[PDB]
Amino acid sequence: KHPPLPFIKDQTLYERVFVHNSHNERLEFLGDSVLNNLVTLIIYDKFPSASEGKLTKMRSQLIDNHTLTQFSFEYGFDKRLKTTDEDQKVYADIFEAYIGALSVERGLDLREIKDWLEKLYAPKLEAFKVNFLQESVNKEAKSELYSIVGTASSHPLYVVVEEGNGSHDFVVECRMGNDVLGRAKAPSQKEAGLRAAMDALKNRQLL
Amino acid sequence: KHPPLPFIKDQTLYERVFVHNERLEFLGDSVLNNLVTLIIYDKFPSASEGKLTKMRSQLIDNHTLTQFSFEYGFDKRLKTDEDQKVYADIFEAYIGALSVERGLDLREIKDWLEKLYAPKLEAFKVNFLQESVNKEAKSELYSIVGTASSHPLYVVVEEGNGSHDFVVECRMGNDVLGRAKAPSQKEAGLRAAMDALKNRQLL
Repeated sequence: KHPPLPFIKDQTLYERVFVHNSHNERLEFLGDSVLNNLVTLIIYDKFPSASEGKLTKMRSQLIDNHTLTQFSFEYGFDKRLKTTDEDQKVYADIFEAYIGALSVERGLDLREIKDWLEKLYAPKLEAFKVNFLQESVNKEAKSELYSIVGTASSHPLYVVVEEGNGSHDFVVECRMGNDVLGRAKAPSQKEAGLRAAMDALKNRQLL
Repeated sequence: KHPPLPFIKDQTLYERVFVHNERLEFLGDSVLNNLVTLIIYDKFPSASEGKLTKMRSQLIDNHTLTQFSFEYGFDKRLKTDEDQKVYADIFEAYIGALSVERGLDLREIKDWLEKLYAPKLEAFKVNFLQESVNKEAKSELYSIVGTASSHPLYVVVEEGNGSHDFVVECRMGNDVLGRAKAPSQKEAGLRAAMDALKNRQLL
């Protein structure tokens, strides 16, 4: 994996992590914690415009077994792991223990680790900056929304409420007669107009 | 950017994936499983059946499923909150809805899916799926067993100026700790230390 793997010098420690009050379980516990705090800092800093809800989803996606297993094979943990076979949520639990080792081997410092993770996650975060920080696209929503609730009698209008490209404020309201089915903000009036329809379709009711 | 979310015209079929969904995730799962197979088959024409099984397995697991479900705001079309098997399964029901509404002609979701997977498929074709790279190995191996007074030596045991390729052993004492072959003498030497490091028995 393109960032260099931070090293465990102490043999007795490395072996706590790859031998297989009883055995190492405190490193799984410390690693988990360090890994979830570190990842929290990194995303919070990189995505200032994301809600707490999106941050919570981003974090669960990068601390979970799929991605931690992916890291573990790109560092060949299946090979370091002195075992016997392959679900099997294990490799993520090794990886948590491992981070738990780097952390103790440094006196519980963690800046040296935050930096490695800040690189280890770069491709995953640029993936999210493109497709997840943002909302969606849907150049179609106004007619899609019209085909649920629109005739010639009463069809939905999209009335701008705050206007002007001055320092940025374009917000439009999608109203069907008297009720504001959805409101959204975008740098332009049509982008906001479509997004106002997109928010409305998130709530399909009339059967 | 990722492609937008195809539309579901039929209200009640929309509700059969979001307000409740059985039998659409059945159809959704096999559909999705196969279109991803076709896709990766075209884009990795040398990948053996073992790599293809792994590639399909990652592209279809709940993790990436659930994040397609999160990037299209499935959390918000859904009316218990929170991996997540469940969001993965609403996503399968969705692909199934898409299919029914178009009479099980799947060619036009393959195109969507190809757009939708275009990022991750480049990542796999980069040169690795689950592979290591060269390292900083000579020095970290040195840190375990090495003094200036006695330390390991990376001796060339065959040479490869274009014709064949280098193999170098990592010798210390009487014992060779690790050997490797790689296009370079550096790359072989580093990998030969990585091999010795994957086995820190003692010595």
